[PDB]
Amino acid sequence: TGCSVTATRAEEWSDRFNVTYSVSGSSAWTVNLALNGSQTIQASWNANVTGSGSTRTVTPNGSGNTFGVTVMKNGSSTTPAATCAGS
Repeated sequence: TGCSVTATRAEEWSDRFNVTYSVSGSSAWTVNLALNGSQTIQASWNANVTGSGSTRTVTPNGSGNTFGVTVMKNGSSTTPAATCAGS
């Protein structure tokens, strides 16, 4: 009944921090990410991240439900908020 997304900080650097988002229940989900400030992703595996504006979005390509993203500090650190939608 309803799905969720967990993001654990895997590697942390003094310039950028990676995150590990994942959803359980189904694989066809829409992981929306709300990057704070002007954060930008420079890497993504098991999922693609795109979308213009201050908000961010993620979509599955056909692999699983566990993917990671590379956020850049750029004067920030708080990870983004993921939300599963489409179940």
